[PDB]
Amino acid sequence: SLQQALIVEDYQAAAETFKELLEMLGFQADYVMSGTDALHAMSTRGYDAVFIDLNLPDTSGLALVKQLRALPMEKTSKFVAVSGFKNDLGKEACELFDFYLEKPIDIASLEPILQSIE
Amino acid sequence: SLQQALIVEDYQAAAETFKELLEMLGFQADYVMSGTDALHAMSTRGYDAVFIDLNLPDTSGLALVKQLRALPMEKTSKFVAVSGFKNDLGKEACELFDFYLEKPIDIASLEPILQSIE
Repeated sequence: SLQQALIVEDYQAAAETFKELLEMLGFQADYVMSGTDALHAMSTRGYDAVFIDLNLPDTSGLALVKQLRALPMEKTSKFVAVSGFKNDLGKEACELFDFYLEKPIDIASLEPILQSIE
Repeated sequence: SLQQALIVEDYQAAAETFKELLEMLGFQADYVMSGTDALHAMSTRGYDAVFIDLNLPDTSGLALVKQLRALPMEKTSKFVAVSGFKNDLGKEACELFDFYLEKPIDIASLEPILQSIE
Protein backbone atom coordinates (compact mmCIF):
# COMPACT_ATOMS: atom_id res chain seq x y z
CA SER A 1 0.00 0.00 0.00
CA LEU A 2 0.93 3.72 0.01
CA GLN A 3 1.75 5.45 3.36
CA GLN A 4 0.32 8.96 3.57
CA ALA A 5 2.13 11.85 5.23
CA LEU A 6 1.16 15.38 6.22
CA ILE A 7 3.86 17.96 6.44
CA VAL A 8 3.31 21.07 8.55
CA GLU A 9 5.76 23.74 7.60
CA ASP A 10 5.31 27.40 6.68
CA TYR A 11 8.16 27.85 4.18
CA GLN A 12 6.93 26.72 0.75
CA ALA A 13 10.38 25.81 -0.61
CA ALA A 14 11.27 23.76 2.55
CA ALA A 15 7.86 22.08 2.35
CA GLU A 16 8.24 21.00 -1.28
CA THR A 17 11.77 19.59 -0.68
CA PHE A 18 10.51 17.68 2.34
CA LYS A 19 7.61 16.42 0.22
CA GLU A 20 10.08 15.32 -2.55
CA LEU A 21 12.14 13.34 -0.09
CA LEU A 22 9.12 11.54 1.39
CA GLU A 23 7.96 10.71 -2.14
CA MET A 24 11.37 9.34 -3.12
CA LEU A 25 11.00 7.01 -0.12
CA GLY A 26 7.53 5.81 -1.20
CA PHE A 27 5.06 8.07 0.64
CA GLN A 28 2.31 10.21 -0.69
CA ALA A 29 2.65 13.58 1.06
CA ASP A 30 0.68 16.85 1.41
CA TYR A 31 1.85 19.93 3.12
CA VAL A 32 0.07 22.77 4.85
CA MET A 33 1.65 25.97 6.10
CA SER A 34 -0.11 26.63 9.48
CA GLY A 35 -1.54 24.93 12.55
CA THR A 36 -5.09 25.96 11.47
CA ASP A 37 -4.67 24.34 8.07
CA ALA A 38 -3.27 21.19 9.72
CA LEU A 39 -6.40 20.91 11.91
CA HIS A 40 -8.60 21.36 8.82
CA ALA A 41 -6.49 18.79 6.91
CA MET A 42 -6.58 16.21 9.70
CA SER A 43 -10.34 16.70 9.99
CA THR A 44 -11.03 15.67 6.43
CA ARG A 45 -8.19 13.22 5.62
CA GLY A 46 -6.39 10.49 7.60
CA TYR A 47 -2.61 10.28 7.69
CA ASP A 48 -0.17 7.64 8.77
CA ALA A 49 2.54 10.18 9.68
CA VAL A 50 2.38 13.88 10.48
CA PHE A 51 5.60 15.97 10.45
CA ILE A 52 5.38 19.11 12.53
CA ASP A 53 7.86 21.97 12.52
CA LEU A 54 8.19 23.11 16.10
CA ASN A 55 8.15 26.77 14.97
CA LEU A 56 4.92 27.70 13.26
CA PRO A 57 3.39 31.05 12.37
CA ASP A 58 0.17 30.64 14.44
CA THR A 59 1.24 28.16 17.18
CA SER A 60 4.03 26.09 18.69
CA GLY A 61 4.53 22.58 17.31
CA LEU A 62 3.90 21.27 20.79
CA ALA A 63 0.56 23.05 21.27
CA LEU A 64 -0.42 21.81 17.78
CA VAL A 65 0.31 18.10 18.36
CA LYS A 66 -1.88 18.15 21.52
CA GLN A 67 -4.79 19.42 19.37
CA LEU A 68 -4.26 16.93 16.52
CA ARG A 69 -4.06 13.97 18.91
CA ALA A 70 -7.45 15.02 20.34
CA LEU A 71 -9.19 15.04 16.96
CA PRO A 72 -11.41 12.06 16.23
CA MET A 73 -9.29 9.79 14.09
CA GLU A 74 -10.44 6.49 12.61
CA LYS A 75 -6.79 5.29 12.95
CA THR A 76 -4.05 7.04 14.95
CA SER A 77 -1.23 8.90 13.20
CA LYS A 78 2.42 8.89 14.21
CA PHE A 79 3.63 12.41 14.96
CA VAL A 80 7.18 13.58 14.25
CA ALA A 81 8.79 16.73 15.69
CA VAL A 82 11.02 18.61 13.32
CA SER A 83 13.33 20.97 15.12
CA GLY A 84 16.37 23.10 14.45
CA PHE A 85 17.46 22.65 18.09
CA LYS A 86 17.84 20.08 23.69
CA ASN A 87 16.46 23.63 23.50
CA ASP A 88 13.21 22.74 21.74
CA LEU A 89 12.33 19.27 23.20
CA GLY A 90 11.34 19.18 26.83
CA LYS A 91 9.43 16.60 28.85
CA GLU A 92 6.03 17.02 27.08
CA ALA A 93 7.64 16.96 23.61
CA CYS A 94 9.30 13.64 24.48
CA GLU A 95 5.88 12.39 25.61
CA LEU A 96 3.65 13.69 22.79
CA PHE A 97 5.73 12.99 19.67
CA ASP A 98 6.60 9.51 18.47
CA PHE A 99 9.71 10.44 16.44
CA TYR A 100 12.05 13.36 16.34
CA LEU A 101 14.00 14.91 13.43
CA GLU A 102 16.63 17.62 13.53
CA LYS A 103 17.04 20.07 10.61
CA PRO A 104 18.36 19.89 7.99
CA ILE A 105 16.24 16.88 6.96
CA ASP A 106 17.56 14.21 4.61
CA ILE A 107 16.62 10.74 3.31
CA ALA A 108 18.93 8.97 5.80
CA SER A 109 17.29 10.44 8.87
CA LEU A 110 13.79 9.91 7.38
CA GLU A 111 14.23 6.33 6.30
CA PRO A 112 14.21 4.65 9.80
CA ILE A 113 11.07 6.64 10.77
CA LEU A 114 9.26 5.53 7.63
CA GLN A 115 10.43 1.98 8.36
CA SER A 116 8.92 1.97 11.89
CA ILE A 117 5.61 3.46 10.67
CA GLU A 118 5.31 0.66 8.11
CA SER B 1 2.57 -10.64 40.17
CA LEU B 2 5.13 -8.15 41.58
CA GLN B 3 6.73 -5.55 39.22
CA GLN B 4 10.42 -5.04 39.94
CA ALA B 5 12.13 -1.66 39.71
CA LEU B 6 15.73 -0.49 39.80
CA ILE B 7 16.44 3.00 40.97
CA VAL B 8 19.69 4.69 39.95
CA GLU B 9 20.38 7.62 42.19
CA ASP B 10 23.45 8.63 44.17
CA TYR B 11 21.81 10.34 47.17
CA GLN B 12 20.90 7.66 49.73
CA ALA B 13 18.04 9.62 51.32
CA ALA B 14 16.48 10.46 47.89
CA ALA B 15 16.90 6.81 46.87
CA GLU B 16 15.12 5.41 49.94
CA THR B 17 12.18 7.86 49.57
CA PHE B 18 11.85 6.95 45.91
CA LYS B 19 11.99 3.28 46.89
CA GLU B 20 9.23 3.87 49.55
CA LEU B 21 6.95 5.47 47.01
CA LEU B 22 7.38 2.65 44.47
CA GLU B 23 6.67 0.13 47.23
CA MET B 24 3.51 1.97 48.32
CA LEU B 25 2.36 1.59 44.70
CA GLY B 26 3.05 -2.17 44.64
CA PHE B 27 6.59 -2.54 43.23
CA GLN B 28 9.57 -4.26 44.66
CA ALA B 29 12.49 -1.83 44.23
CA ASP B 30 16.30 -1.82 44.64
CA TYR B 31 18.52 1.15 44.31
CA VAL B 32 22.14 1.57 43.33
CA MET B 33 24.15 4.77 43.55
CA SER B 34 26.27 4.76 40.32
CA GLY B 35 26.22 3.83 36.64
CA THR B 36 28.78 1.03 37.32
CA ASP B 37 26.58 -0.51 39.99
CA ALA B 38 23.56 -0.27 37.68
CA LEU B 39 25.43 -2.23 34.97
CA HIS B 40 26.40 -4.87 37.56
CA ALA B 41 22.79 -4.96 38.86
CA MET B 42 21.25 -5.29 35.41
CA SER B 43 23.73 -8.06 34.60
CA THR B 44 22.59 -10.29 37.40
CA ARG B 45 18.90 -9.37 37.87
CA GLY B 46 16.05 -8.48 35.47
CA TYR B 47 13.85 -5.45 36.02
CA ASP B 48 10.58 -4.31 34.60
CA ALA B 49 11.38 -0.60 35.12
CA VAL B 50 14.65 1.25 35.59
CA PHE B 51 14.62 4.85 36.92
CA ILE B 52 17.71 6.81 36.01
CA ASP B 53 18.72 10.17 37.45
CA LEU B 54 20.14 12.16 34.58
CA ASN B 55 22.96 13.44 36.84
CA LEU B 56 25.15 10.65 38.13
CA PRO B 57 28.55 10.65 39.79
CA ASP B 58 30.34 8.51 37.12
CA THR B 59 28.25 9.16 33.97
CA SER B 60 25.32 11.00 32.41
CA GLY B 61 21.91 9.32 32.60
CA LEU B 62 21.83 9.37 28.83
CA ALA B 63 25.18 7.60 28.35
CA LEU B 64 24.04 5.06 30.97
CA VAL B 65 20.71 4.14 29.34
CA LYS B 66 22.53 3.42 26.03
CA GLN B 67 24.73 0.90 27.89
CA LEU B 68 21.87 -0.77 29.79
CA ARG B 69 19.78 -1.18 26.63
CA ALA B 70 22.73 -2.99 25.02
CA LEU B 71 23.06 -5.54 27.83
CA PRO B 72 21.67 -8.99 27.08
CA MET B 73 18.27 -9.02 28.69
CA GLU B 74 15.90 -11.99 28.74
CA LYS B 75 13.00 -9.43 28.71
CA THR B 76 13.34 -5.70 27.97
CA SER B 77 13.02 -3.11 30.74
CA LYS B 78 11.23 0.21 30.49
CA PHE B 79 13.60 3.09 31.20
CA VAL B 80 12.52 6.31 32.91
CA ALA B 81 14.51 9.57 32.93
CA VAL B 82 14.40 11.48 36.17
CA SER B 83 15.44 15.07 35.74
CA GLY B 84 15.42 18.33 37.64
CA PHE B 85 15.15 20.23 34.34
CA LYS B 86 13.88 21.22 28.37
CA ASN B 87 17.51 21.67 29.47
CA ASP B 88 18.20 18.00 30.19
CA LEU B 89 16.10 16.17 27.52
CA GLY B 90 17.24 16.53 23.95
CA LYS B 91 16.54 14.44 20.86
CA GLU B 92 18.38 11.26 22.00
CA ALA B 93 16.81 11.38 25.49
CA CYS B 94 13.35 11.50 23.88
CA GLU B 95 14.38 8.49 21.78
CA LEU B 96 16.12 6.32 24.40
CA PHE B 97 13.84 6.66 27.44
CA ASP B 98 10.29 5.36 27.54
CA PHE B 99 8.99 7.66 30.32
CA TYR B 100 10.11 10.90 31.82
CA LEU B 101 9.79 12.25 35.40
CA GLU B 102 10.61 15.69 36.70
CA LYS B 103 11.85 16.19 40.30
CA PRO B 104 10.50 16.31 42.91
CA ILE B 105 8.98 12.83 42.44
CA ASP B 106 5.63 11.89 43.98
CA ILE B 107 3.04 9.08 43.84
CA ALA B 108 0.82 10.99 41.37
CA SER B 109 3.48 11.35 38.72
CA LEU B 110 4.65 7.74 39.27
CA GLU B 111 1.27 6.07 39.15
CA PRO B 112 0.56 6.46 35.35
CA ILE B 113 4.07 5.13 34.53
CA LEU B 114 3.55 2.08 36.72
CA GLN B 115 0.15 1.64 35.08
CA SER B 116 1.62 1.58 31.53
CA ILE B 117 4.39 -0.86 32.53
CA GLU B 118 1.77 -3.26 33.91
